[PDB]
Amino acid sequence: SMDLTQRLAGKVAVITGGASGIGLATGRRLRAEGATVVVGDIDPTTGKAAADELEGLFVPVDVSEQEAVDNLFDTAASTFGRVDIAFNNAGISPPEDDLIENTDLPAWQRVQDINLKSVYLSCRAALRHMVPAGKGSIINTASFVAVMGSATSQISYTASKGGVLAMSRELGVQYARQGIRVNALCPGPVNTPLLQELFAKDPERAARRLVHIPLGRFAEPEELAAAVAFLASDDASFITGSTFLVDGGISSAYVTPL
Amino acid sequence: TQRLAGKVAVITGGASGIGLATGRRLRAEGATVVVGDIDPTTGKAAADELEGLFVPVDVSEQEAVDNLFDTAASTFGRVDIAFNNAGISPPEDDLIENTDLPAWQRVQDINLKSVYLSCRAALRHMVPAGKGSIINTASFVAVMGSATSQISYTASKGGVLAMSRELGVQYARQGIRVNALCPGPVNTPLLQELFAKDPERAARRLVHIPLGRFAEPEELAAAVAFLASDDASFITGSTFLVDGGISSAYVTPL
Amino acid sequence: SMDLTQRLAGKVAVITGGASGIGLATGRRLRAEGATVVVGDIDPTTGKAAADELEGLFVPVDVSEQEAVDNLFDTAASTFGRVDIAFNNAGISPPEDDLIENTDLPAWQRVQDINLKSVYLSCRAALRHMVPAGKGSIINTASFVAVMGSATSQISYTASKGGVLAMSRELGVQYARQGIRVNALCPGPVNTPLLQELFAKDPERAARRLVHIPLGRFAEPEELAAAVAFLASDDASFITGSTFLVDGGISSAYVTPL
Amino acid sequence: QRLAGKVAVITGGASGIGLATGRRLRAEGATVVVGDIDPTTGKAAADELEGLFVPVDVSEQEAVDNLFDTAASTFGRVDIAFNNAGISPPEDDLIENTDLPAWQRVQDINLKSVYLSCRAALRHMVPAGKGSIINTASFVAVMGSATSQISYTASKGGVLAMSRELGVQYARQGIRVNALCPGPVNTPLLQELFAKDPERAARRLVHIPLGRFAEPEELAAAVAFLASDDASFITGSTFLVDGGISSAYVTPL
Ligand SMILES: NC(=O)c1ccc[n+]([C@@H]2O[C@H](COP(=O)([O-])OP(=O)(O)OC[C@H]3O[C@@H](n4cnc5c(N)ncnc54)[C@H](O)[C@@H]3O)[C@@H](O)[C@H]2O)c1
Ligand SMILES: NC(=O)c1ccc[n+]([C@@H]2O[C@H](COP(=O)([O-])OP(=O)(O)OC[C@H]3O[C@@H](n4cnc5c(N)ncnc54)[C@H](O)[C@@H]3O)[C@@H](O)[C@H]2O)c1
Ligand SMILES: NC(=O)c1ccc[n+]([C@@H]2O[C@H](COP(=O)([O-])OP(=O)(O)OC[C@H]3O[C@@H](n4cnc5c(N)ncnc54)[C@H](O)[C@@H]3O)[C@@H](O)[C@H]2O)c1
Ligand SMILES: NC(=O)c1ccc[n+]([C@@H]2O[C@H](COP(=O)([O-])OP(=O)(O)OC[C@H]3O[C@@H](n4cnc5c(N)ncnc54)[C@H](O)[C@@H]3O)[C@@H](O)[C@H]2O)c1
Ligand SMILES: [Mg+2]
Ligand SMILES: [Mg+2]
Ligand SMILES: [Mg+2]
Ligand SMILES: [Mg+2]
Ligand SMILES: [Zn+2]
Ligand SMILES: [Zn+2]
Repeated sequence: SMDLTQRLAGKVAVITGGASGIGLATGRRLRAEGATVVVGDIDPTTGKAAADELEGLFVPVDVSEQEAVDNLFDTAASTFGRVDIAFNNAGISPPEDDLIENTDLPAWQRVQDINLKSVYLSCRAALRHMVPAGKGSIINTASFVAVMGSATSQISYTASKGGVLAMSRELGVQYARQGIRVNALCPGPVNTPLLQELFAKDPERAARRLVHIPLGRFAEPEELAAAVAFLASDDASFITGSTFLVDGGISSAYVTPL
Repeated sequence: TQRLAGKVAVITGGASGIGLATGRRLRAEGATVVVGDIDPTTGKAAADELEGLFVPVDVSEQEAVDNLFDTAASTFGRVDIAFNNAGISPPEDDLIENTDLPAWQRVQDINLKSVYLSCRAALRHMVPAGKGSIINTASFVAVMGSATSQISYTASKGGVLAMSRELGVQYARQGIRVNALCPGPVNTPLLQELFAKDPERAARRLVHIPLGRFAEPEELAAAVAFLASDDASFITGSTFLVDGGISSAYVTPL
Repeated sequence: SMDLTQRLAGKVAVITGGASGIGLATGRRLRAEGATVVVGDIDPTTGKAAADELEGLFVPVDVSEQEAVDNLFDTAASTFGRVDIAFNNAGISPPEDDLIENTDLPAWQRVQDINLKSVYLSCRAALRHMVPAGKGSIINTASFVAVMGSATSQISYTASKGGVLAMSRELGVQYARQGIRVNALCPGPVNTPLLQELFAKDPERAARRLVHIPLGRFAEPEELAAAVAFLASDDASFITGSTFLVDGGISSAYVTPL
Repeated sequence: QRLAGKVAVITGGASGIGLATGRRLRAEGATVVVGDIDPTTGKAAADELEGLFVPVDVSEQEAVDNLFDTAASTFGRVDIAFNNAGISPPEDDLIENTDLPAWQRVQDINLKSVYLSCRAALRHMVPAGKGSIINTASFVAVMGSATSQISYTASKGGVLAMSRELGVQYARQGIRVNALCPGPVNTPLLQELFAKDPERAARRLVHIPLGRFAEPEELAAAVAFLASDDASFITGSTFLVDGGISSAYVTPL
């Protein structure tokens, strides 16, 4: 009776950072549930390729720029008449952003611009279309580091995601009687081919992290995709302002199982 | 369709409210539902509607909880999903000043002991299978306190939350996820009528709910289907709040 | 001009489980700040010894019994005039309560009786005195395990402390306009001479726990005593319903420092 | 005597919570360095506390470094840092009505400032092998509101997350880092305003179990606790002093 293949039928979803990682996994999952996907990404090559795969739309965007972000959402609304879903997901974690002791202001500010400012811009743009429409679901990518701190610190990254979480929560409360939901996706660490190789080459480094993850592994991007589809859908109609942790138990755990 | 195709789900308190709505939703995704309930009349009717199995149970008794899961497993071969959901909120459990020991203990027996029994029995079956999803019904009151207190109820749900979290951590490498469903207040035809005849009482609660309304049982059912499924494969030990923004809000929108 | 040796001058404090551990350390600290301490404990030998050291009063009590708990607080109020502070701290962690697979009902229920029912009884009794007096500060001992789960589980203990936390929070909210504050003390693991010897002999068992504690050690009971003195005092006048974590950073930490 | 001899740097120390905290730390024996943007009120606060005023814009790296370097060269060390400077300007409001200059200004003064202040404080505390840092976040880092100041809220969420991480990171170097999260704080201005507009007051107070805003002295008491050895097993804390706000559904009458 319940077919998930039409859960997002006819819904227009904008995804930033959509050409890779959880952004691309999410694009595939929303498309599989019937959504029309607008891929916004800084890379025109991988961006075009993603949109082609999803039978969707590519708009090039630097999410740290107000004009680019407005253009993304405005192009989406002009093309399809509406924006139903916004997955405000673009973010970076560059090597120059590290321990507070060795992280200088250019690194600090660049990460804020691309990770926190971008979410302010993206929410403002999405709301410009969603509010007069009387409906919408916004998912902002924060992180489990918005709730849990680490000795292996990337200090501007951590602050930016804390900012994303608190802003997401407030927006969710603010717009809760205007037909809109806003939620913060807080992923645990996410697996990549590069990490899989690195962890195999350095078991000590891997174990230093895995000992704090009850499930004993990083997330696959498809697992985050499943959560965004849930939040984007009417299955999450009573969920707004959420600290939506998909972290394999990290935030819940003291001593982990063997 | 068929996110839960072939899966066997045991639901306690499955004959009413969230339990019943969840039964319907899991069935719609392909699950076989075993309805465990103290009420044989509504229990049989729910199982008949879901094309499932009704099994009498008193969730406060070890023999009965063990028989519920044993019967589900012997009948269908396995228990994939346990929604340990049965609970009460009797009027004799109220403000701590007026709440006496019989009421205190009855609520602990039915709401907290029951989840220990149900998880112990579910795990007996799930651990050798190497897979399972357990959803325990706590409450948003495990996270938020209220002046309109039912004190044993609140303590029991805090206990459910903490135990759920720990079981989730403990079994995370044995293929079994454990999560605490924490609903906000749930709507009923009765509450809908009461709130209409008494807008002051309604407002006193609704002013703390951003969405401005109680949940529908179907909305909790949607969350349990998510948690029961592989869509939540990286979610365990969760304080899974489905509360319309209650735990997140200071000043609410008009 | 701030002298803490007078912060609780004349205040009457009832401490359950006052003969040992955190309870005893807290008695010393409250007394050092000028309080009159009523030591409620099941053990008359250590109970009397504590009250003698604290220049206070020992009152025998089984905190799992309504009559005994009512007698403890009624005796404190009759003997010293009032109950200003209640530190509802008595609790047990017996070995028969362990992993859920191996934990039978008598152990389950015994821990619920002594750890959770006891806090209901103790709060109900303290409030009988504090409400008419229009003032009071109640501190209930929960645990960091009310917030964080462990694979090394004592399942009834954990449930009991989750129950204590939620009840404390609700009581704190409920009585916030009646001159009373109620807060949950949530200690991390606390050190003992026994534990220090056990960890020295068994570095493996030790590191399995310490790797999740940013401070790198268990708490000393005096550190919890200092938190209770704060919560009992007017220095915590705007703190009620708190999940008051004194846990060396456990609930906050992913990867810990070396 | 709890803070006898300890040197405490307080940004925003010339008014509000910063000033109340200066008085409390002094009353426990601390030496207070008042870092503030206004020299006249700054010197006034320092003179009262028998401390030292250092002029500083906490959004400037060179000025923040000078603040902590001057504290260390004058009194030998920095034992306590209360990184408390922040603003809540009206230009920062609902997200629909908040432009980029307003957004960025609040991030600069509220969040960047805490990164700069922590970097400088830690640089001094690490050699000493001891120190206690208290960063002022807010209860809005934990609870959202429809009456939104969106950059402020974001900045304070950032302050909380960064405080938590630093507290974890430095926990085995004898340093503690904690986030003070105050509820709404009373002022004479607010007090008169809530009298003239009781409907406005009621809209907020119905979410506060204690039924009032905090007095700055109450926050000062919490900072003194965190600054002291009484909080030696507390680090990385979301230290809520919010009258029960983050804990409450239906509030008492
Ligand atoms: N361990 C993790 O990967 C992890 C964990 C938790 C949260 N997150 C967050 O999830 C989001 C994506 O994670 P991911 O693993 O998929 O990373 P990813 O590198 O695989 O994807 C990031 C995408 O964003 C694009 N992008 C980068 N800068 C951009 C800019 N200015 N404008 C527009 N697009 C830009 C990139 O081209 C890239 O396609 C990030 O916000 C990340 O911080 C990641
Ligand atoms: N506002 C809410 O309804 C709300 C909010 C949060 C959490 N919860 C919790 O959700 C769960 C379900 O709530 P609901 O409103 O749907 O309840 P409900 O009263 O509508 O139906 C629950 C079922 O539990 C059955 N039951 C009662 N005692 C039993 C026992 N000893 N053994 C076996 N079955 C028994 C009842 O016969 C009934 O069919 C409960 O645990 C509740 O505490 C409810
Ligand atoms: N690692 C830890 O020690 C730790 C951590 C977090 C929370 N806690 C909790 O802190 C509280 C105190 O812990 P502790 O380590 O200081 O205990 P303790 O064993 O060192 O002291 C025991 C005291 O409690 C008394 N007691 C036991 N049962 C009693 C009963 N029915 N009635 C009256 N008194 C009774 C004992 O006789 C004694 O007076 C407990 O509730 C504990 O669960 C402990
Ligand atoms: N309701 C509240 O007041 C409340 C609640 C929670 C958190 N907070 C936060 O507590 C902290 C202090 O609050 P307050 O009420 O005492 O504010 P306040 O306005 O009374 O004091 C702020 C001080 O900081 C100074 N200052 C401003 N900008 C500066 C700059 N660039 N560089 C150096 N100094 C500067 C000011 O001169 C002033 O003395 C702030 O961070 C605030 O956001 C306030
Ligand atoms: Mg990176
Ligand atoms: Mg009821
Ligand atoms: Mg023990
Ligand atoms: Mg302002
Ligand atoms: Zn850990
Ligand atoms: Zn509220």
